[PDB]
Amino acid sequence: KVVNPLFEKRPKNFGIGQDIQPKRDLTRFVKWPRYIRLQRQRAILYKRLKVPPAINQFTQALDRQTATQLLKLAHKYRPETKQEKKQRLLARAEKKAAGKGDVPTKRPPVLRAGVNTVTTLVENKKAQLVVIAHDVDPIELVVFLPALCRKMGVPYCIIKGKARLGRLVHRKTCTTVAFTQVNSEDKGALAKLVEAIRTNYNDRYDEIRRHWGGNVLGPKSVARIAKLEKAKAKELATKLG
Amino acid sequence: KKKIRTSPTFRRPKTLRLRRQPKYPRKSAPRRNKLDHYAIIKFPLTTESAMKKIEDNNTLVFIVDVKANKHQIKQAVKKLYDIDVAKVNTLIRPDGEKKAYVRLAPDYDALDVANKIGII
Amino acid sequence: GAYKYIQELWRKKQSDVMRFLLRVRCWQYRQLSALHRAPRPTRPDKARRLGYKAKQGYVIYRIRVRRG
Amino acid sequence: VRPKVLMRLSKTKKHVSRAYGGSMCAKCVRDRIKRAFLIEEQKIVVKVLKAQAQSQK
Amino acid sequence: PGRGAPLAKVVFRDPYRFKKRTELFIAAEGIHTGQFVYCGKKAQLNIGNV
RNA sequence: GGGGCUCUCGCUUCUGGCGCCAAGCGCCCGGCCGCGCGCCGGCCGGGCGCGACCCGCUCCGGGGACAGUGCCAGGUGGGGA
RNA sequence: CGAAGGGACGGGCGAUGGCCUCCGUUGCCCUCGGCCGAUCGAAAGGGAGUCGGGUUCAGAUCCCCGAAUCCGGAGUGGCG
Ligand SMILES: [Mg+2]
Ligand SMILES: [Mg+2]
Ligand SMILES: [Mg+2]
Ligand SMILES: [Mg+2]
Ligand SMILES: [Mg+2]
Ligand SMILES: [Mg+2]
Ligand SMILES: [Mg+2]
Ligand SMILES: [Mg+2]
Ligand SMILES: [Mg+2]
Ligand SMILES: [Mg+2]
Ligand SMILES: [Zn+2]
Repeated sequence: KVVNPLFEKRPKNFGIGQDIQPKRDLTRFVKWPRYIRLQRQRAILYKRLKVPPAINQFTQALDRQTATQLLKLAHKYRPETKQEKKQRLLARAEKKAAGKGDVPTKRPPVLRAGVNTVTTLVENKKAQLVVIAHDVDPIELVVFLPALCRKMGVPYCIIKGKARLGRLVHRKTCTTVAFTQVNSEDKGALAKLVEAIRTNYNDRYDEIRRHWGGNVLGPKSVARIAKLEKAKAKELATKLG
Repeated sequence: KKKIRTSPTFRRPKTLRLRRQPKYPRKSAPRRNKLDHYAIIKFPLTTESAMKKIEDNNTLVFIVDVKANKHQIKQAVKKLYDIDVAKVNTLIRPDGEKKAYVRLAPDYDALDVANKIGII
Repeated sequence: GAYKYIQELWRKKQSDVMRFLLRVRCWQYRQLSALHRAPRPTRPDKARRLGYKAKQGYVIYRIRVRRG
Repeated sequence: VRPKVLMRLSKTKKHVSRAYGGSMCAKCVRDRIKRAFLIEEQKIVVKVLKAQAQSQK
Repeated sequence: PGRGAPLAKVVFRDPYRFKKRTELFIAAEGIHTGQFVYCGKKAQLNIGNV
């Protein structure tokens, strides 16, 4: 057609010693600072050593679909903010002398947060469900709660997120959340999750206690012990038959 | 992707540095200009080699402060004597203080300026 | 309370749960400087029975000392 | 002249009106012209002889 | 100075950005200025190559 | 004609030269025109993708539970007191 | 054994102060980047550009007179 004949492909090539290299993505090879390397080599080192089952058990958290329905239920039971607590008590304390008097008012069943609160609840069977976060960074504060909730016999679930439990108690993070009494309009939602949780945690907990974790190798190490196998496993089966 | 590291080096990224806006000044008032026009010029020289330079060379000679430069001397003579200055030469004496040979313009002459000052 | 369980777990420093944590933290603490602020106490129960509260104005520094 | 007085001179007193003038002498400018010609002309007969050697298997 | 052996100031072409890189190779006996030296596993077995 | 399973995943060796800051092929979007029948005709700008294969968990290679360090024990020790 | 560049005409998103036609600035965004080591260290090393005559009881390549020269600044253009 009528295209300009002065338009011309000049294809440069990128062999060795030829025209120089382009700006390709070097993101594997860069000099990272020593807080980034510190936390990437830390995450590799939790899968190179034998991780005991009291630390392994916070990896097999609850599935993404059925932990979402838990948070959808535990959203009506979030503790109140002070900005609703102050606005109530300007009218709730107003209703003593005008004109109720006692006003017992039936303290609503809400969530109870904190690992020191919810441990008191399970030791005397108050709890109904113990929601536990998986990535407490000093991971020794909840390493006894799957042990303790099995012996007391309440259901417990590991939930993928610490700041997602914290975002429903109006703080930054929250370690554990415990369900106690529930309203009668949605008690049936508890007898949908509890028999679906404790088949994963309580009914199989002797299985967890010998289920060691970690102890896999690098992708370079696991693929160098596949060439030595496939070199061995190409004539040793051919020797027979 | 679509971020790309086209360098092997992690450089520290630049952040938002903002100017100060303090809740109170650290000093209550700006300090007074204690080297003013009257603190530049202390006293003239009336020596036999100073009067010999007022006549033949068309220049005044003062004893100035040691802290002053040739620009402050040229402005202080211009203010509190109402005379214009061509150039200023300065030296620090072995006495310790600084002598200034201020040369006037060819418009003026120092013989009828020293009459008004009264050093003659 | 759950501070009574942390107090008994740190009395089990040779157990296979606790020797794993005391090696992965000792690796992590070796890769940092000798003067280093911690953003929170590593032992939140041992700190608070020595005078630590979770208020503003109480800070934690991690110190590395050559032994011998 | 000295290098710091070389900035108060005009432009024609510091170079020669020629490509690479003022940096190289004319003897090696004459060589680098016929190096860049004859090497790239050699890379034509290198390129054609291996492209026209497409008669075998 | 104080080493009694010549050095070869060898200028390479930088393969990643447009620059020239000079070097200070130990002079193998028989090299001369203006010849090409080749560094790498595909270099030929000649005097001066690496 | 094609595959299998190993070569091939490499493009630079007559010369004291030049080499970066993208061409090209696209997929869109704007600004007017004006086809005023839409992947669509005329002029100016801006972006993105392939060109420059895809994933991955250590920057790469060499050692390695040794060396080394901490502590204690035996020797040796006018080097020194 | 460090996240060690706070810079860059330009490009541009513009908050927009105005001889708001713009045009000097301004902040951030996209774009580019090793004086790779703070700093000190020579009145004999490196280091742009001043000489002639005259002058004082004592000063001069420094003061007078006469000839120059270098560096920096010129947006409101200083004219060719
Ligand atoms: Mg002086
Ligand atoms: Mg010339
Ligand atoms: Mg080895
Ligand atoms: Mg001895
Ligand atoms: Mg002795
Ligand atoms: Mg730098
Ligand atoms: Mg100095
Ligand atoms: Mg000097
Ligand atoms: Mg000198
Ligand atoms: Mg003398
Ligand atoms: Zn030559």
